[PDB]
Amino acid sequence: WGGFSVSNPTIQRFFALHYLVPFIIAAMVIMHLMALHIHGSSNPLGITGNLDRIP
Amino acid sequence: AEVTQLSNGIVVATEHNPAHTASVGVVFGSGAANENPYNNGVSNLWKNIFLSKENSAVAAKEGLALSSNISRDFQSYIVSSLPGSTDKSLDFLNQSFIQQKANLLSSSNFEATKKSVLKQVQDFEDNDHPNRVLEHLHSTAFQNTPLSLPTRGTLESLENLVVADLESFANNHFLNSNAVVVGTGNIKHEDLVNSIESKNLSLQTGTKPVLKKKAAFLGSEVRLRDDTLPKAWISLAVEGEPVNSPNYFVAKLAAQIFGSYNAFEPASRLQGIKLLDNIQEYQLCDNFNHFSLSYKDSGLWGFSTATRNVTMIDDLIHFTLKQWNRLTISVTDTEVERAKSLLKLQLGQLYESGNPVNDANLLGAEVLIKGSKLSLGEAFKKIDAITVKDVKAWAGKRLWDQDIAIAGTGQIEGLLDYMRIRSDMSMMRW
Ligand code: HEM
Repeated sequence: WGGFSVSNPTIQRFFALHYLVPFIIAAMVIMHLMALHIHGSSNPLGITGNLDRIP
Repeated sequence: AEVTQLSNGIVVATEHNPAHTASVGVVFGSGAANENPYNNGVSNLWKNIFLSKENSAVAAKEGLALSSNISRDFQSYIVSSLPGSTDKSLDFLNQSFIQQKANLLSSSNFEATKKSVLKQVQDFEDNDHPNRVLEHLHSTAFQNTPLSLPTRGTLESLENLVVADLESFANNHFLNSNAVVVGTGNIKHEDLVNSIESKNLSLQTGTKPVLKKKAAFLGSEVRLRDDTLPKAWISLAVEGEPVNSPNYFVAKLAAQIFGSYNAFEPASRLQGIKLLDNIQEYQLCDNFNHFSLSYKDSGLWGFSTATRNVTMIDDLIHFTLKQWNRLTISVTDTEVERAKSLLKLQLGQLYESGNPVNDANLLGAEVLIKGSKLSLGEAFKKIDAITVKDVKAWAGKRLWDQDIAIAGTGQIEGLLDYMRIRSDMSMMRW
């Protein structure tokens, strides 16, 4: 809170934090796509996709 | 350099030059393009009994040599003599195509020949991957249409073929109005045409063949993936030119611009071909060769290639098709000029080899379609007259944003989808 209750300190730091975290989410999305890339997508049959890929 | 063709009751065509031997043969205006899906391989079978041990020994006693060739538009049966025996070749032709054309089809001869074209066509499919691929190219490019039938026939139409199928075909296509008798070597026109008008007897004159439905190009692909083969072999083409197209020579020249290549021949790596700068850096292939195949109704313009670089097939295809894009937009004077000179050289080496059996096949096929042969010197006049503007107008019609046909076998996992290949038939512009 930065004090006794939810007040000015609170809302000013919550804006600053609201601006920051979207960029951390962006970095986590890149890490998400990195792990996706080494194994590729799955498919609705649940079996290997290796025998028939298209770009 | 001669072209003497005159029609008596039959049509007789000759081209004589003092060489050594003489070749005589009949060339019929019907080939594998005239067969069905179901009697496919009947012409190849005809060829193979004509060269059977029985018929071939009867010719070798007389000192005669036998040769035959099955194509798409036509078909040829040829005997080579030693040039004074130009009469004893015509004896063997008629003793076969009137007398023995009921004795060649004996039960034991047919079964031993059918067994030999079966081991023959099977061996082809098992091992000859470049021609196998090129044959399947015609198959998909011209599907459900006369040009799609392979010349050797298929294993399944072959093993179900009987003596009556040979007969029915021979009775519909080995006619007089579908024939030309051809003589090459050194023998005169009047030396042969008199030995022909010596004996009369027409045999089935007045009978026409059977008409059909016209050949058409369909953009498509057949992919014969086989991961156990050590290479990938691919062929790729657009609809090219029929013989007796105005652009017959423009097409052939365009193919010479990109030419053919062999990575292991030092000289080949040095040719004046811009594509070679791209493909040699990572060695994108062992070989390629461009072609302009022309038939009666249609043709194929494209290239074939073989490669062990199985993870970069997409760069092979991409660089090759970017080069072809250039023909519409940026091909240079000196590329055209280089192609003229090399087209002449190769067209020369074809039309004037020291082998009359090739001369007969080239003469025969030509006169069957246009009723005459264009002389080598007449071709050079046409070749020299081609401008950059001609090639561009041709490519803009045949190459630019046009459908393609693809075939391949071996390790072709890296050959991308159709639409990716097809998108490269042009470029983005403002
Ligand atoms: C901002 C959030 C996210 C982004 C931009 C994102 C993006 C992607 C992309 C582009 C794919 C491939 C295409 C697809 O399958 O839809 C993917 C796959 C996948 N994602 Fe996400 N993702 C996000 C959040 C999540 C969350 C919240 C979960 C699970 C708790 C998740 C689980 C997965 C899984 C398991 C796959 C693989 C699916 C498969 O191939 O069967 N993702 N994601």
